[PDB]
Amino acid sequence: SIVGEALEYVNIGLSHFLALPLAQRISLIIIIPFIYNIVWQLLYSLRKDRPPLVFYWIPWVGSAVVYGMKPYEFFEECQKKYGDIFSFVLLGRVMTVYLGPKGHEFVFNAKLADVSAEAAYAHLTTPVFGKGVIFDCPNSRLMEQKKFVKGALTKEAFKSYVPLIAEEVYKYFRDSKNFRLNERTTGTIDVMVTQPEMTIFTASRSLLGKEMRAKLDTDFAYLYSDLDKGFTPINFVFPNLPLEHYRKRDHAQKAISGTYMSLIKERRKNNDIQDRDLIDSLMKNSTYKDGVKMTDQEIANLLIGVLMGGQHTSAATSAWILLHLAERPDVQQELYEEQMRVLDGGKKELTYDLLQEMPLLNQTIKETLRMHHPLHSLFRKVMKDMHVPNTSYVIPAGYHVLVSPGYTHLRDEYFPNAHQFNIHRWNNDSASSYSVGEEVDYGFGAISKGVSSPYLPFGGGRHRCIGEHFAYCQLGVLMSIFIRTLKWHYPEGKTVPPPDFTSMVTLPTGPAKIIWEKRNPEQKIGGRH
Ligand code: HEM
Ligand SMILES: OC(Cn1cncn1)(Cn1cncn1)c1ccc(F)cc1F
Repeated sequence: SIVGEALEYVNIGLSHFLALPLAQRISLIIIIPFIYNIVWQLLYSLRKDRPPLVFYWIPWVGSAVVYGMKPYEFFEECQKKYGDIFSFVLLGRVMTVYLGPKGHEFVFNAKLADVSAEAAYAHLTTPVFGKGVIFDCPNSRLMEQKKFVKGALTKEAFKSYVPLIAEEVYKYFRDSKNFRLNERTTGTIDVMVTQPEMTIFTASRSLLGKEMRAKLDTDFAYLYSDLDKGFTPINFVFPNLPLEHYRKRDHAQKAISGTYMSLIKERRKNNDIQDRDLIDSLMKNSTYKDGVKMTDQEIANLLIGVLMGGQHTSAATSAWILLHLAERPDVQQELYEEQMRVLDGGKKELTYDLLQEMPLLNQTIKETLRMHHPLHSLFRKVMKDMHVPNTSYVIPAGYHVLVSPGYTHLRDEYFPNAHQFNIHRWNNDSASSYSVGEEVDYGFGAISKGVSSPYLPFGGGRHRCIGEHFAYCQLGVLMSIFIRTLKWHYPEGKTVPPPDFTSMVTLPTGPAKIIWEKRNPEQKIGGRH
């Protein structure tokens, strides 16, 4: 009974492996992990304390390509094959998707000890925004940061923001090359050019104030563009690569936060701290409950993240509203009549209160946010093994969970004829959102305890959006003026473009052009320029 010879031949075999030709070795260096990956998956399917895992050929890469380009189609296919809970490999990570309202609850309402947002996002956000805020801090700090920000987002603030936002829109109609309404009565625009510009101008003016708005008229504006490039999904895997893209980003964050700190210190020196904007508010109101004060650097960094986030969600959304209305002159017509009745033929000046009496306008935003959730996927890193209720499934620590309310937004089960733009599905239901029951406070105010609504444009739970009322205010003023001022339509043969899912926000694939026309050719916008 000699197996000793077999053991000798193991060693010999190893020895002959090392002396294979470099061509053969390389081949095996490709072959063996390829093979091994496939046997591992088939073995994984045998487990039943794990959700089904989408099969994939290329190791590490996983389903990144199909998920990257068409996430909702990927989700529908996996849903038919596996049901609502399923996993897939994504550039080194395992993602567990839980679709539908039950998925909303499972992730948005997950215990603080179970999952972590900042563990998923810090590598992306922190380089762009700066240190010490949002995801570069414990959740408890984020909770209070949101409370600080919310303090400049009150109804009284909105009343003062509306005339400011209105001024910026009219100034843009007057002075932008894309319009020049005093010189031209019709023209073609790329909505992906005009809306990011209109969004930053209106949000800067209202949230940051006149000084910071004034800066955007100069070469300074280029830094925001640079900083914008740091906010892409590439940084989700490659956050720091010694290339120019990453230096301009880093330089921008320093440069922009430098500018904000400069204003903060100037105001404090001159005792010029009032109730004008978000800067005044954070200067007066940014002490944590343990007594630690946010630094001027942290305040500036928080300003960047808040403005940047709201920039991309809002610009994408106003772009979609215009693009959907471009093929619906019936809806423009209906929106226009509401403007005439509420504002008395346009003789009343637009106020925040009058905005609230424009349900069809507000429903149009609501419906656009249904068909185009700006964030198609939201992530959490799983910090300890989670048991999926009413299943035998366990999501181990190290996995990521992925929730997608935008997907449910497009399901016929919850929204009949979901792929049809219909603002009237929200008749007598024009609120941006609301809790249909019990509430809870995570540190930034009472919000809905349940997150099982099939409509969740602003998420839910501790990470829930706090910019929703600002977004409706901004989008409301913007669309109210667009409607009263212009009609618009598609170039012949053009229709609503498909989403570009490959960016951080699900903006339309551009260029996406519409043709505008003045409702009143002779109308003039006053002021100097
Ligand atoms: C159409 C407009 C917007 C939509 C649809 C939207 C959507 C969302 C969603 C879904 C989340 C939750 C993310 C998650 O659960 O992982 C969120 C969080 C947040 N958003 Fe918004 N947002 C919008 C505009 C804004 C604006 C205008 C601001 C600021 C002025 C803003 C600031 C924030 C903040 C501070 C959070 C908290 C992030 C966290 O706690 O993890 N958003 N938003
Ligand atoms: O939630 C975001 C970050 N994010 C998550 N997936 C993709 N981007 C986006 N966002 C949501 N509303 C507005 N922006 C965010 C949250 C807070 C924030 F300050 C910035 C920021 F980008």
